[PDB]
Amino acid sequence: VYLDRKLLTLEDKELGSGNFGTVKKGYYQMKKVVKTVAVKILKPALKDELLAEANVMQQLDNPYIVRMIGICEAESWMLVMEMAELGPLNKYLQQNRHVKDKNIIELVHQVSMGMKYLEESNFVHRDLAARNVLLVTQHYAKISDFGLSKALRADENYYKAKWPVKWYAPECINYYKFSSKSDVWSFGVLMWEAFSYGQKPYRGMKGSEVTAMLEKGERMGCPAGCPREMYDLMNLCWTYDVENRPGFAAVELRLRNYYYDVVNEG
Amino acid sequence: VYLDRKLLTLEDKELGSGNFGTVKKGYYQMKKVVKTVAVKILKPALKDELLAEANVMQQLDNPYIVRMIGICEAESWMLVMEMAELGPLNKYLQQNRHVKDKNIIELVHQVSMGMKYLEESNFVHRDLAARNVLLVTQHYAKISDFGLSKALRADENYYKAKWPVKWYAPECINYYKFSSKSDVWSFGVLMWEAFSYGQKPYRGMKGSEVTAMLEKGERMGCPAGCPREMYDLMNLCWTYDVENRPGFAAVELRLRNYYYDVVN
Ligand SMILES: Cc1n[nH]c2cc(Nc3nc(NC4CC4)c4occc4n3)ccc12
Ligand SMILES: Cc1n[nH]c2cc(Nc3nc(NC4CC4)c4occc4n3)ccc12
Repeated sequence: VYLDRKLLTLEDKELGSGNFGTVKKGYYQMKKVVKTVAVKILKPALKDELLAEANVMQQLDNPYIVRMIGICEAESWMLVMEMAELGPLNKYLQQNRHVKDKNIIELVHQVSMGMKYLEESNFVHRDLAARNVLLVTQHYAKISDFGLSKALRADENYYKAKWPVKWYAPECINYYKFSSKSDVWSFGVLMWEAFSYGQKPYRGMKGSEVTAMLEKGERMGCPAGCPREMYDLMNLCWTYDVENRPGFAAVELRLRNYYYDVVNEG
Repeated sequence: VYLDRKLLTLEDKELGSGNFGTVKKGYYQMKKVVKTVAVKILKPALKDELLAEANVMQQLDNPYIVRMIGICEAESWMLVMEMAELGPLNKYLQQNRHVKDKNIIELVHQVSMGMKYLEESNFVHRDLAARNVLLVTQHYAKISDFGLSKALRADENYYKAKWPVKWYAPECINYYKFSSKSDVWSFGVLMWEAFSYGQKPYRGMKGSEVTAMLEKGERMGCPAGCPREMYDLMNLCWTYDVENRPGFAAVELRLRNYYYDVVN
């Protein structure tokens, strides 16, 4: 997967930014056509981190997960990925509030599908948020940003450790253990964010304030006009006890079963 | 607006046809000379359908837009326009592969100027394609077939709905929202055809196949010998998100500057 710089064509304008560098829009002269590509460009460990993300990606093959097109060594380092034409879900739901509840369920259910694959493949996302969910169409979501993501060992159930504490489960805070159940906590916080329309979780609260709230059995409320059955599920995602918290299999099922009704019985 | 049939002389051979009727070539006793005219002749609602086309035309005065001379209520209804001596760009370019890159740029830049006028006047062409661009000279093009064109209200940015999918933008296919931004998508499809020398876009594919190809982030490739910068510009037109897509002012500004350099 070492792409040819002659085929790649960049848009001299960014759609991303970060410690890594800039993410510019591009066009890659594919098999017979031209595929629009998102391209992470390195401005060290930044090259090891980008080779990590490139490895976590090359393995994962799922519709609801950003597919990678390949690496491209040229004037700089290029991580070539399948472009999500509409952008990050938090910034998209802020701008478009006419996005009906049904459209929102369909999108979070697509995240629960991609996450269920990540679970089955033995991968921890570790940064699963509204920001890191990008849109192909208004009705097609892909899970992005695999920089904190970790491939698990065959005999291992969890990983043991920058600090997205608002998306983090209590065992990540307290004991640094991350598993697919910790991503189920993040998914809860992500599900909240969408129904809120990109409103930031635990608005104004500091990291320890969030930790203290969750230890008191306190949770974020039901965003305005969110279907009760979705808030029901958020709190289920938000179970303090890791052993009793559902897996993505059971979460995606609850989203699938709800959606199946919603479209037909509504 | 109401032409004397005493001044209108019609030929036998047609320049086109449709459900509307025939497009006979004609001559019109004008000022002190004779103007060559293209005449749309009805074969019901089609009358108020062709009156809609005559109305869009009456309002538009720009060199790169097929001027209307007037109407004629004689044998059958006649819509009298200014003759495009060489005809449709696709057929012209299919039948002329000697036409150089500098020549095609100049013609698509001319389409882009007439389109910048139309955008500024708050009209949506809705049928922009190589076939609806007619050549007056191998160096003077005109936007025609204002059949699908609509005139937006002073407060609306778009229009909400024959259906040339292969030219339509995704927001049109999905939600039926035509605007000058949707005409930029079609403009990009026009720009492709012209460098393809009249080759039909997305050959063999059905409407849904095209739609699926677009959502997959795939676009038509670079036609053979097409200046890279003109291919870079098609992809700009071919922006999925309408908000991030260039307008006609932005499209003309890129063609004007390229051509400014290319000729000089
Ligand atoms: C309006 C707007 N802002 N940003 C955008 C980013 C995109 N598309 C996109 N962006 C990536 N990286 C960027 C940091 C997000 C991607 O990475 C993998 C796929 C992918 N697709 C589209 C629109 C916007
Ligand atoms: C060789 C050849 N074939 N067709 C031609 C059409 C023209 N000129 C023309 N044609 C119109 N309508 C035609 C259906 C396209 C026009 O409508 C308004 C103006 C106008 N000027 C010239 C040559 C040819």
